[PDB]
Amino acid sequence: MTTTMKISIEFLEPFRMTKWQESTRRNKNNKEFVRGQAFARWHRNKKDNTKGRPYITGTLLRSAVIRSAENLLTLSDGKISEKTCCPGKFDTEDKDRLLQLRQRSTLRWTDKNPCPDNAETYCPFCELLGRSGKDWRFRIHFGNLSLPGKPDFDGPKAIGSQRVLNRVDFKSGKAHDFFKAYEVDHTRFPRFEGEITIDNKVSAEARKLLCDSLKFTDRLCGALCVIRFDPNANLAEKTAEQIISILDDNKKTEYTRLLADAIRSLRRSSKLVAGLPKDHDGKDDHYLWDIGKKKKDENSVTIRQILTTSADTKELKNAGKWREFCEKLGEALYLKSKDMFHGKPDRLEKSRSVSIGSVLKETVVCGELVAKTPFFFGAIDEDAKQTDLQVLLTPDNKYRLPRSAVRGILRRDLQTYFDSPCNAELGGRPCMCKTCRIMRGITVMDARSEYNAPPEIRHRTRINPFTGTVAEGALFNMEVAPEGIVFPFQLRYRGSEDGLPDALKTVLKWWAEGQAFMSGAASTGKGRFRMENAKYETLDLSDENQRNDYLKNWGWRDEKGLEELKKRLNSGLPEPGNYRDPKWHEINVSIEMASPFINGDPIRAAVDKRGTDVVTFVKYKAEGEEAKPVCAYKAESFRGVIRSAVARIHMEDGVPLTELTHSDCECLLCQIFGSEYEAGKIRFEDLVFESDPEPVTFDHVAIDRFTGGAADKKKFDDSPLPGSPARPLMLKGSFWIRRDVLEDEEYCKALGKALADVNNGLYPLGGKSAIGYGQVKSLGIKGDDKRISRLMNPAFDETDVAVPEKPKTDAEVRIEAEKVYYPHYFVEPHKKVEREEKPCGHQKFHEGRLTGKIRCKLITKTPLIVPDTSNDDFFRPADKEARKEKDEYHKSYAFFRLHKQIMIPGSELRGMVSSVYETVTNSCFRIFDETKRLSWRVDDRMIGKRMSADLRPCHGDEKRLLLRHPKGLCPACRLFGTGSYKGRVRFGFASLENDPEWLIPGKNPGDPFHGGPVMLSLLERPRPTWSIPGSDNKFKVPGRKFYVHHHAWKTIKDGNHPTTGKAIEQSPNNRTVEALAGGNSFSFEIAFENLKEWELGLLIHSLQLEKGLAHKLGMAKSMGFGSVEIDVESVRLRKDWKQWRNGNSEIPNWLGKGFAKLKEWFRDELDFIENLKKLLWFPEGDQAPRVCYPMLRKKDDPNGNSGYEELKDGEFKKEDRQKKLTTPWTPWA
RNA sequence: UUGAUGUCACGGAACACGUUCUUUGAACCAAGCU
RNA sequence: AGCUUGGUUCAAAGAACG
Ligand SMILES: [Zn+2]
Ligand SMILES: [Zn+2]
Ligand SMILES: [Zn+2]
Ligand SMILES: [Zn+2]
Repeated sequence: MTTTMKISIEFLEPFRMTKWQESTRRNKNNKEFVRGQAFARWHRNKKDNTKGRPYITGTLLRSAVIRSAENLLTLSDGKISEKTCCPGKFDTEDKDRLLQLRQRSTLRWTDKNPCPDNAETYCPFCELLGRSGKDWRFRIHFGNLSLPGKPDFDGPKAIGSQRVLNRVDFKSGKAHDFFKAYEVDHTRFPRFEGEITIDNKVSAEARKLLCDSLKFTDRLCGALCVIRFDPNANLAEKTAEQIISILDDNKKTEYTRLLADAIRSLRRSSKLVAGLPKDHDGKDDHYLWDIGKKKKDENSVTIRQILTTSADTKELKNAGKWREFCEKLGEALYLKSKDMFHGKPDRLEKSRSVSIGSVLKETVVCGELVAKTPFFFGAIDEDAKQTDLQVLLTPDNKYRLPRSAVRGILRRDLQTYFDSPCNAELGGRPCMCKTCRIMRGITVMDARSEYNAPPEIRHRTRINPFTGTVAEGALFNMEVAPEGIVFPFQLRYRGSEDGLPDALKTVLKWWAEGQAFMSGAASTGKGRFRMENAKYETLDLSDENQRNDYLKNWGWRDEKGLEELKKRLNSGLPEPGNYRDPKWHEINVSIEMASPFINGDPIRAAVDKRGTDVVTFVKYKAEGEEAKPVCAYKAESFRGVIRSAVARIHMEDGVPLTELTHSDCECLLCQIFGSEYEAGKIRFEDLVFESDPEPVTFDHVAIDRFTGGAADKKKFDDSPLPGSPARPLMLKGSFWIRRDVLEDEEYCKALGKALADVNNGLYPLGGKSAIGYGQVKSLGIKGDDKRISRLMNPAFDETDVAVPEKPKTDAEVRIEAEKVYYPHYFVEPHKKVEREEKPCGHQKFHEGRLTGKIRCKLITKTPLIVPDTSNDDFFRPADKEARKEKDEYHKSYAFFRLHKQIMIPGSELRGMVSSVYETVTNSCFRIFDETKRLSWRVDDRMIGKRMSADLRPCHGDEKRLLLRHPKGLCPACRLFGTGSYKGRVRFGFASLENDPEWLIPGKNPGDPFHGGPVMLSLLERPRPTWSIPGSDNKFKVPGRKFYVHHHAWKTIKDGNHPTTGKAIEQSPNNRTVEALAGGNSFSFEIAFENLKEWELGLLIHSLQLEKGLAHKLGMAKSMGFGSVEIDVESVRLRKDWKQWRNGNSEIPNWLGKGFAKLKEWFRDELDFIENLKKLLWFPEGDQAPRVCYPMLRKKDDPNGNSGYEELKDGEFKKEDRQKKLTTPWTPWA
């Protein structure tokens, strides 16, 4: 009597499943339950077992069929086959106890009254509705749909992952609230099966109505569908426990966070395990990758060997399997590192019936959404915790572009067109505003990418404005999808008006011009797509012929029918009636930097082959399916520097300098850059370099103030991008500014003043600007006709005032031609170190302080050695490969050059000037290896205990930055900075003003830009036991080691030893260098800011000395090398953002103010000043003091001078050694 | 695994807000031993 | 008392969210 119809619904996109509900909570008052009534249900065994399987109720399929029937009946005027249909009853007002009621209006196709209840006959629509006049057999019964075969799964997480969906405010730009739903991918569970039992009494017209309605229902359970009718993951955890043991067995545990983040960095990197940084030699002993070897213990295997074995486990050879290994392994190491809203409907009564436009055109726009920038789509996994900001991925690990986001962006874009937001709330009858009306005829197909590589991790920090450094707890990372990912776009509009609505045409035209800001993190230039290859064709559903094959083809919704429909679509997009300009304008930036640049990324260097401590940031492009790296300045960093430039200028208001909470603020910074509640109107993109600049490595060593030698464990390097005045690094990007800001006169001035400051070199880009990195030569914003760019036109009053002459030197040194002087002496510091006064922050430009640039002219007196240690094999007479990997070859070096230009690194000049500044102001030994324990054949006390606590480095022990040392910061820690406080002076690279003059003529006469080698004597580390004669408590640290000036380099140039006079021989322990002669002129520029009157004076007095002194620079200082002179050429002071002025006339006041502080500091107890002056005293006239180190024994010195064995018991015995080493130019004879 | 004369949930952008940055001369002569 | 011979440092201190 009843026939069963086989129906299978297949989902074309991920569908949504409501979560399991208890029968108690399945009531009508459950907001979460009723919200999920349109979603698939999860059948779960009752008590405590989430094991079960999903299903779709037949009631949901029935209601979806009813809607299609109304739409089909409206399109046919109710004339199905040959008989009419009434509008239906839709009342059931007997009790109204039925979840739930129909809020939307019912479509009206006829004015006839509904069929009377209990009538002997019913129209086809009433037969479909199930109206009736165990005998209650359904006229048409819809059975539930289940997975084929009724499988069983562990729980809802086995099939789908819960996702959070938010509602973003239109004006604020930030989300009011959110709701979560299970998303079950259609690629794993595409098809459902069910039954529709039809009684034999059902009319053929009702059967035709049911079949047509089934072929019309295109969306069920939140997805586009077509209804038809007729031991495994344990490897990554065993490796994790092995690593934690190996780290534990070797102490460590501080590298786990770097190892967790670096191993996870190998997620894309099955082939990257083979290429790892390795040690400084080729020995293969890395401080991170070779932790567990422990001097060749059989039970010990290094972390490198652990991963190499994992790289070839016979199952991780697949890319996907390997990727989940690193994620699981990295996420496991991370855990060890740490350890050690549902809108509701309203029960409104009988819904009004509306005779909507029976024309009902159908429009399909097919295209590709192409990522012009990196994008970011939400979706934080509640299990994964090694990343703070994750991206939405499919279970296949493909990048997903949800229709929930695309629906929201179209809704947001439609509102901007109309200039009217939509204030309708969730619940009640549908909103009838222009935006909601267009969005109810819109269908957007959910999309995924063919590209499958893992996301990049970007590390973002919040900088403390006052301290100039990273704030406490401001390090966080995010997953970023690459540029160039193309998503297949499917837009489908259905409405009465022919073609797309007028607003929809413009928003699609906005998107076509690369102005689709689809994803989140838009402030940092993430999520700008362009709709490409758009096509469209309208379908007239009212036409019987066109509507008939529409049902037969299932609307061409499935992948089989799309290409057939795609042939009909014509290329392009309809021209909007009244096109409106998009609300965002693109400003093209062009920055030029005449210095090296580094935008740091520690994790990428932990995995890089070069092994450098710091490397520059690189992003990836989705070049098809394989990603390619590219060096770029981070958009997050560029926004941060530009935001800082604006904020430090402005005092809004009365008179904080834009450093407020911004909780309830109407701030120039808040409403240009955005707040936590007020998403900004400026969108910075990544900045990329014009050419392909290959990174270079620069070695850095922190010298000890006491021993003058390298401080242990503080030898480092980094791989910045090379730049210079010969080859500036042209950085080219964009930022997007909204209409309401670019048309605002004050914002153009606020941005223009800041961009002028950046133009004036006031804001270096990236990190390590203290040593001359990322100095901006210029900055052009040549988009944006006039407006902002008009303020980037500085005027410098170039009144030619000569810089004051250097004062004559008071220092008097008497040198005898028959004595021999020790190569170095110690300037004993004053007992008082002025630790006051809690230095000024970097958050403003304080009144009274001075900011500007000091142009200096350094000149060499003795030959100068500044080596390029990147190539210690420079001077080798061919046969290079013969001693490669020998580990004992003679080391050779060339002078530092950047892009084939002789230069002095700012780090070199910075320490050389810093050392003199520290002694002049009696500051602490900024670098001092305190932990070293002296042995006298052993001390019971540390070396740092010898000196006073005042001389101790200031860093040594939110408010920890200024509370780290109770006493505070010494004068040179204020100026040159600490780890916790950023320095106020930046030392640029010094460039050779003229063609070089070399100490030794070059081997090839053709090239005058290279010099010959000079072989130095052996250079050995300093012995503090000589300075501190014994373990006696009386003996203390003598003071700052300084190397006197002398001409022992003349003996070395001839090849003779400085002391014995015997010719030096090549050995595996002495160096060969290229040294400039005397007379080479270098210009370098010192940028400072917020300098006091005296600090700028002491700096000048430290930079330029008195007439008759000199500086010591480079290596071989004890051999008379690297005597240099600095003359301050010009002082330019930043009066304001637009006007700069000269201080060439104000120089003598700075020197006077500086010395007055010296007199106040020490009250004419300045013996260290004169002692330093004697040490700095260059030998004037014809006098040639003989300076050298004693030999071990007198018999080893052909000149007859005694040796260390004789001196050790002679005049330098035990108690005359401290006094004879702290007195400059005292001879040991 | 749902009831049935009423399901706009394609009715809802995981959105907004953060500079991998701060400091550090590639430098350096007297001990080691029974 | 016995004569002469030897390279060192290769990252560190922080920040891992308000
Ligand atoms: Zn009827
Ligand atoms: Zn609305
Ligand atoms: Zn503000
Ligand atoms: Zn200090």
